[PDB]
Amino acid sequence: TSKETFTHYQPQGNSDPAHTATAPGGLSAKAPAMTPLMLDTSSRKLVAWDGTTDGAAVGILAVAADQTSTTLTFYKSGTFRYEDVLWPEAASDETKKRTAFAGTAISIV
Amino acid sequence: MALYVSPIVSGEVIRSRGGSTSEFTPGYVKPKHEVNPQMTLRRLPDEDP
Repeated sequence: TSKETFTHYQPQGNSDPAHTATAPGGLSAKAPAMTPLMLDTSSRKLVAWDGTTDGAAVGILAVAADQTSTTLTFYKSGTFRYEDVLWPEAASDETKKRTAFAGTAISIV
Repeated sequence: MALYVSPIVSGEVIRSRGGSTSEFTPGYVKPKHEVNPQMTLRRLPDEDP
């Protein structure tokens, strides 16, 4: 009757340690966890990834925050599944999303 | 599967599983019968005469 599924939550993709860091925040709206972030072009705060600025991704948000959060905590390294990352809708290319974090310590599997 | 990965480039990990549950609660039945207190004075089809 009441199908109540329970699935294990494994954002980690490899044995790579997932190191976190804190940086000044510049969000404009509520942002859940596991959201890619980039640096602001002008003011260099942290903003949610637009999905269209190629190669500007720098990390994945560690804990859900909002625009009132002065400092954001986000991962600097590790491996993440393609399904657990809350990708922006504007990024509709699978190939680009696989290599969105190319050049940094983030990896997508 | 675990197709080929060599002991130098060890990679992807696996997922644990689960996620099914259902509840089927009540059930019930009770077939009450009578004793026939005044039917015992005669003789049954059993009990040879």
